[PDB]
Amino acid sequence: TLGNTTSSVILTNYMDTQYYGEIGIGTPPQTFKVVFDTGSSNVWVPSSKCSRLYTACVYHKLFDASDSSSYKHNGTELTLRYSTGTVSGFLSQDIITVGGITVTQMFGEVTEMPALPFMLAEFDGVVGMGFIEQAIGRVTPIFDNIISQGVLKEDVFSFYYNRDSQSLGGQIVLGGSDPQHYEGNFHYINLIKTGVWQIQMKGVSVGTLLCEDGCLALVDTGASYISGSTSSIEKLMEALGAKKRLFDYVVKCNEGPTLPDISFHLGGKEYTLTSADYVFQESYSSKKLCTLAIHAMDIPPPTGPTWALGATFIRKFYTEFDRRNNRIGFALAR
Ligand SMILES: *[C@@H]1O[C@H](CO)[C@@H](O)[C@H](O)[C@H]1NC(C)=O
Repeated sequence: TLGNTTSSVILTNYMDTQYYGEIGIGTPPQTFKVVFDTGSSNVWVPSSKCSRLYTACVYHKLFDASDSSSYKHNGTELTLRYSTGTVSGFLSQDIITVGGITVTQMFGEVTEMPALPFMLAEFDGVVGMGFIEQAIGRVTPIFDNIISQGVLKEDVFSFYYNRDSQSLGGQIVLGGSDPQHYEGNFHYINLIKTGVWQIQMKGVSVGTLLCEDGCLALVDTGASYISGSTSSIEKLMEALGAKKRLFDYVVKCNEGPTLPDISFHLGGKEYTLTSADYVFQESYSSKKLCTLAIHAMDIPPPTGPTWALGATFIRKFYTEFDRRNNRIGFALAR
């Protein structure tokens, strides 16, 4: 079942690492800054029931069930595990607005929210855009719920991530794509399987050094960076002349623009990033260090080992997520 509505969510670009939009939960709406994340499937926001001893709950918007006349209790415990951290809490049901679409949605009220990393979040919560199969507690994801309404023109959603300074930080179209933010044709790659926004990758090139037998690529709107496995990144970085630090790889800022192209071989086409697309050029000095927007992340089975194509990739390539045809479309962003 399909309608005729298309709907956009305006996103704020925080330091090229966090892309978030506004959603409203409850009656009247309590507003939250949320990351729309294709790598997970649960909605959560911090709870008023979160102990103030969690400092992250002091520094973020808290959902207060006691102020919502449309709240429906459930209370089942849930733990959501991400790459960079974990949240715990319980399930609740309420009205959620996103792009002027209202859905009754089960979501997590988070009562346990670690200061690292959640103090470093501009956003309050997460809206998972993954499939029900990856949803913790088998809770229906928000998009599946929007699909049930039969209002969207297509069973698709699209991401645009900008660079950044008083302009559009990003955009999610629910029900289509926006031609004003892409050019040329979409080139589609089918998913490995329905359930995960993951596709076959045929190779990674520096300047084909890596993934020469084929590997996996998670198209992850909630990942800031392009990530590969530890040994894959170690080899990638050796070729770039980049040195390892605790959380990132750095190159000396001067040698930044001279860094080779990195190409990802997806569904026939070759998706190339220049150094400008993956280096945080904050200086041109030899005596300063510059961070690369490519990280090591060992994603566990059964999803892993896999590469993750995050904001670094999506900035260059406007991404359409097709649920009806179980594929991902890429076009040149503008
Ligand atoms: C929570 O939701 C599940 C599944 O919809 C349901 O079976 C259960 O009874 C609910 N629990 C409470 C306490 O509302």
